[PDB]
Amino acid sequence: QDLPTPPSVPTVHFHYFKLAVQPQVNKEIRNNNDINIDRTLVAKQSVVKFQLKTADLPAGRDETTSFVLVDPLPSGYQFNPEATKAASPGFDVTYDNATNTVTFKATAATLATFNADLTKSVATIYPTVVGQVLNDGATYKNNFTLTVNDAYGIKSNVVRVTTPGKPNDPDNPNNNYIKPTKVNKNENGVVIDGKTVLAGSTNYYELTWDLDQYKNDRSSADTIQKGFYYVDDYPEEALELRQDLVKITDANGNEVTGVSVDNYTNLEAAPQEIRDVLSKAGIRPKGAFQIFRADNPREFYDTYVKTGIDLKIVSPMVVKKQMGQTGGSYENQAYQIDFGNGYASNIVINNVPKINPKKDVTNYRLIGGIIPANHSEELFKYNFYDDYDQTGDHYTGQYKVFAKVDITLKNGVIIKSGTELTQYTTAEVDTTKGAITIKFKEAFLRSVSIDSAFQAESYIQMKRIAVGTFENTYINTVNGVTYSS
Amino acid sequence: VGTQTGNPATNLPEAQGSASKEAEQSQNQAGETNGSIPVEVPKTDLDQAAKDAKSAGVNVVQDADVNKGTVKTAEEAVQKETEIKEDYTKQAEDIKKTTDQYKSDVAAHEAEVAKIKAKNQ
Ligand SMILES: [Ca+2]
Ligand SMILES: [Ca+2]
Ligand SMILES: [Mg+2]
Ligand SMILES: [Mg+2]
Repeated sequence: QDLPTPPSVPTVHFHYFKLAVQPQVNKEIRNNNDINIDRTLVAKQSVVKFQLKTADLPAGRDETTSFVLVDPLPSGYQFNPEATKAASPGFDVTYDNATNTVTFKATAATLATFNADLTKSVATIYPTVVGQVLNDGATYKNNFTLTVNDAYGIKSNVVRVTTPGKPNDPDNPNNNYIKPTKVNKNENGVVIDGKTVLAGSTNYYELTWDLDQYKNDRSSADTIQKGFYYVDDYPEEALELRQDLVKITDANGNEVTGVSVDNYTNLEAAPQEIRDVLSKAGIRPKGAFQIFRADNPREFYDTYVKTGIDLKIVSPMVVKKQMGQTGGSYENQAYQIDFGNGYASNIVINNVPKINPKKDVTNYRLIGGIIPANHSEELFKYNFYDDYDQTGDHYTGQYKVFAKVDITLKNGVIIKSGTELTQYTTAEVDTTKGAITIKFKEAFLRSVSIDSAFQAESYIQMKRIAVGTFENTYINTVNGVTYSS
Repeated sequence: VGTQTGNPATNLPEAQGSASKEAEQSQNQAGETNGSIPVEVPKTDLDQAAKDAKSAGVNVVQDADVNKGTVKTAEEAVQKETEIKEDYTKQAEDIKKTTDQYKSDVAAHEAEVAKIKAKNQ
């Protein structure tokens, strides 16, 4: 008998698997209160924080031998090494000034944490770049590179934030330029920039606090606490304040509260807080100035700033009588100071005419002062006052008054130079005192165009009733101011 | 004043400068990756089963490593690692089944051979 055949030798197969992991990263951008500000808006000088985060390292990994984060930072973002180090325990921090790049390397300690249990996934830790944004109208973008064991590398998402002062901002549709405005207006609201302004007239300066670009701002509380001020550096050599007439309204036409007003003879007279604010804003007023202050920065911010609601300040200022004696120009300029950041308004210039009445003999001829063309305010008073000896000279009761320039009325009527104007005047005579006042009727003076020059002269008929010398004094009053001689 | 940005700033008036070449390149490459972190699942049970198979006279062939590829999260990796462990466990059981069946067939064969030999004796 033959033997059975042995069982066939069988074959088996086996194989191993390969597997690998690419942990994700995420760069976050936050304000100084750790509020997410990606694609929003924060004030110039805001602390901006960059958190360079990494997803969990996987179970079954090899030991991690290096864990490195490299962050090329944005231009205008000022790196803070000490705050960054303080915010980034577990990392060694280094910085390249040439390329504005910060590098974080996990310390041996941090790696030991990552390496403690290779059989389970482990959460990473993250560094935080701390710095400040230094420019108006700027967009600060940022991402970073993670490299693990010099064998795995990945670049993060790009985060950003923008500062106010940039038009066509796709993240912030209300963003535009920060441009405080100053305009000079008369009592009827006509713009009088560049015009002649008579001594005793009021400049109803109008100041715009330009807040619209700040709408939906996401600045931190420390930044907001730097407050909100408005400065009018007024020409104190020419003007006196009528601070009692100040009015502050918002862009919806509502009265503003919580804004106080003060004025100071100079910086040195001002409190320390104001000197500090002005210093930090780079503003040095010349001599005297007026300052408007948000009493409660938080409330002001919530009410007008984050809402983008402009304010309008009316600050009336009167031309001193002395300016009518000297003549001269004066300039006004304002500043808004938001979150400690100053911005200068345009400058507004006006000039004051030197009014020069003259006395002549032909009849005393009292030549009135000239109101130049292109002046800013209605004429309401134009008087001739003559104090005569009466010893002396005897008033007959006859006087006449004439136009000395072509006078244009509000309806385009012209009174030609030389035209008698006596009918538009009255006269008060004190023969015992030896004084006479010739007054133009107010309604007539107010009918004169503010574009028009104005001038008149009086002839006062005198019979001499004595011998010797009789000093004669003639004073011309124009609106609120007297002018001698 | 105001010539740098259009905002008449009286402090910190400078415009933001050009981005560094480093930031531009890094941002243009957002999301890009190089390499990966390899992860391992222990093979010792599978190796022991193949060794035992060889020792029993079974023919053993190792096939090429199967590349499961790359995953983006630790949680996916843990899932795939579990699949691998389960695959190793099944591979090992199959090998072990074959080896036991071989050992039994061989035992049975020799027993028969002993009967036949005793007859021919
Ligand atoms: Ca604006
Ligand atoms: Ca001043
Ligand atoms: Mg500024
Ligand atoms: Mg002015």
